[PDB]
Amino acid sequence: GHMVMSTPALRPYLPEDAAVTAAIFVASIEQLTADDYSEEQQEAWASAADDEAKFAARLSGQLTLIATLQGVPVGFASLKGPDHIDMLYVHPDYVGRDVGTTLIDALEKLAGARGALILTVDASDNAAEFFAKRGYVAKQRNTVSINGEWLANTTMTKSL
Ligand SMILES: CC(=O)SCCNC(=O)CCNC(=O)[C@H](O)C(C)(C)COP(=O)(O)OP(=O)(O)OC[C@H]1O[C@@H](n2cnc3c(N)ncnc32)[C@H](O)[C@@H]1OP(=O)(O)O
Repeated sequence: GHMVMSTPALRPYLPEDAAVTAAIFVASIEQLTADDYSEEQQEAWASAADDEAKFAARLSGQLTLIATLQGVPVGFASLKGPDHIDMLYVHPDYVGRDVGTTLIDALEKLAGARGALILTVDASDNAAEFFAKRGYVAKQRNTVSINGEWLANTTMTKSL
């Protein structure tokens, strides 16, 4: 037997959500990535929320959904263009609750409804297994340069 999770509510990202989104993003990175990323890597990755206008522009100019529980934002994800999973960040206090899964299902429905046949994500090493269990297949190991740091990830694709 297994526990049955509730599905969180999802709503589009609003300009007023700028700060809570940046807060979920940095807390998710700090607290959930230690086994695959060193102190300095995590700091460069998180530092993206530093440029507030540009962090908010990336969100507002993409298809960005916010997961809520009791109306409190606990996670968000972002589709870029037709077929890129650009962002997936669940607050560290709310992981293991099918928030990530709910968010990603919404992005795949949204992307299918836009023509896309092959969804793609550059998955962080800690989220690699998560994506693989949902039919994403590792295609290419990469390094990304972020704020003067190098961080590994893997391009993984899913047929819709
Ligand atoms: C492009 C990008 O943005 S990639 C970068 C991705 N982001 C990050 O790495 C930031 C740090 N990480 C995170 O924020 C999160 O760990 C995420 C986003 C990867 C996933 O968020 P979560 O809400 O924990 O995902 P969710 O709960 O749907 O599933 C995670 C696991 O918990 C499990 N789970 C869910 N509910 C339960 C439960 N009641 N009992 C046991 N296990 C459970 C799922 O089976 C799943 O297993 P898997 O890892 O084998 O797939």
